[PDB]
Amino acid sequence: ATQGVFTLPANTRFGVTAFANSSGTQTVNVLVNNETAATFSGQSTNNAVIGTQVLNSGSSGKVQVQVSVNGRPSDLVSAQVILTNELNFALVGSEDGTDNDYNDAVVVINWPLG
Amino acid sequence: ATQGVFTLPANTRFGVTAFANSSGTQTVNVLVNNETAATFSGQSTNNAVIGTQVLNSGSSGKVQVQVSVNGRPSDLVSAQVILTNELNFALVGSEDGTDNDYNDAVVVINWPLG
Amino acid sequence: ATQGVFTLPANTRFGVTAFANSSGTQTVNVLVNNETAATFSGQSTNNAVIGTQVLNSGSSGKVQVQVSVNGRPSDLVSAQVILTNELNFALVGSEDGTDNDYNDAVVVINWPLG
Amino acid sequence: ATQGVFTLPANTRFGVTAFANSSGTQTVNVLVNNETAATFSGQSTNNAVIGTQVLNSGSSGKVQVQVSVNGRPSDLVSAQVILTNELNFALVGSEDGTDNDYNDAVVVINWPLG
Ligand SMILES: C[C@@H]1O[C@@H](O)[C@@H](O)[C@H](O)[C@@H]1O
Ligand SMILES: C[C@@H]1O[C@@H](O)[C@@H](O)[C@H](O)[C@@H]1O
Ligand SMILES: C[C@@H]1O[C@@H](O)[C@@H](O)[C@H](O)[C@@H]1O
Ligand SMILES: C[C@@H]1O[C@@H](O)[C@@H](O)[C@H](O)[C@@H]1O
Ligand SMILES: [Ca+2]
Ligand SMILES: [Ca+2]
Ligand SMILES: [Ca+2]
Ligand SMILES: [Ca+2]
Ligand SMILES: [Ca+2]
Ligand SMILES: [Ca+2]
Ligand SMILES: [Ca+2]
Ligand SMILES: [Ca+2]
Repeated sequence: ATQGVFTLPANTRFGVTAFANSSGTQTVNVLVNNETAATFSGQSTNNAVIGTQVLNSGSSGKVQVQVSVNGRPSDLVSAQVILTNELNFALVGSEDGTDNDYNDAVVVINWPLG
Repeated sequence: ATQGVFTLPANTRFGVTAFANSSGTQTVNVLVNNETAATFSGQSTNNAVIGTQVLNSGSSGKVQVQVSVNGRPSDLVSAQVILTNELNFALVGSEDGTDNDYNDAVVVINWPLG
Repeated sequence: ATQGVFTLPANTRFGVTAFANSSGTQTVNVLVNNETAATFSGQSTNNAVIGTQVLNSGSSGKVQVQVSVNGRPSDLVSAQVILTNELNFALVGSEDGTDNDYNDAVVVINWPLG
Repeated sequence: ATQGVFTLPANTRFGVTAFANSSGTQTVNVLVNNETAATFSGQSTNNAVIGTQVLNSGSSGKVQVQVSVNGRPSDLVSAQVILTNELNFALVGSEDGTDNDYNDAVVVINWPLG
């Protein structure tokens, strides 16, 4: 199944934050309406924040997260959760190796803001 | 129901990260086994990452998030989600006012790390 | 925070299914647009299905689950989860007593159908 | 990532319930410790409950959901959610065709019971 793709309400600000947990340098690309809107890159085995940004979901509301390590695409796992019918989280884990911890880059998208 | 309380794996590192979306200054406390282990604070209406920290869940694994604004506890909402039977997120929203957006402080706990 | 209230896409059919795990008879009301659209009742300590139906979210998309036992509303917990950006679950637990298992009536809403 | 595999607490009763939404007859097998413990089959485009049963997670706690149509495995998507640190749902969708509604068989596992 496709992972790392989310439909947000149109024309809405959202937060995106990425964390790293791997020996490999993580590259996280965030695409809005199929065009790169943010790219984060860093290396940590201690959950360091490697980027945070506020983006607009645009007319389509389509947001996609991709993760790679030195050009090799990581396998993704994702879901969306909504609390009290108001607070949205789109969550992504990724695996760059063999241990299947899926934390090598972790990406959290949240909306609405403000 | 009780909200903002999670049973983590014992003795395990976790990340805790807080975001602010309110006119009021947020104060987020993270309790491990009922003692304060981290405190974050800030004021943003654009999802500022007012704190992020790596903590250990301790012998009991009990982790609790509390949020206050203007010296008054915020109402909390929370859930935990597990992806691919391994990757965990404990999610908290909080409301300091009347609009019930529940994003005034948002807290994400993630494990495993490394 | 309010629980058991979900905004579905408008005019979209959904499944609703209730399970019982309690000494007491559970009465589950499912509201669409703030009117009762279905009512299920039964008693089980073995997770019996006490009702299942297809309903339409209608023009507002507003769906609410209420649970009563022994003449009083049960305390509710809920969340929505979306898998592969396609499959939606709105999930409700409820507590009629003191043990806080929150399974006394469990309600699962899923969409889309067909 | 692997989907449809969950680790439950050992020696614990859980509910498993399957719904169908497809022109094809769905076959759902629920494995506990790698042995089939329940099987449901049926065709519906109206979210019929093609089966619901109480199982025991046994010594291993390992529960796997498999979905097929006439022996051809469907593609799975899954996650687990925990409400109020107590109430657990393991969720599975499946896709037997090309439209990616992922509702062709939907399986919900819930615990605790009673
Ligand atoms: C230090 C290790 O680095 C890579 O091998 C990751 O895939 C592992 O999960 C671990 O983080
Ligand atoms: C700017 C406003 O500040 C407080 O009133 C919050 O409770 C509102 O949600 C909004 O963020
Ligand atoms: C058999 C018992 O019945 C009621 O007391 C429920 O609140 C309990 O959770 C348990 O199901
Ligand atoms: C009626 C159709 O039957 C199969 O083609 C399913 O894959 C479709 O999702 C739809 O349910
Ligand atoms: Ca890894
Ligand atoms: Ca890792
Ligand atoms: Ca607010
Ligand atoms: Ca706010
Ligand atoms: Ca109870
Ligand atoms: Ca009960
Ligand atoms: Ca399908
Ligand atoms: Ca279908």
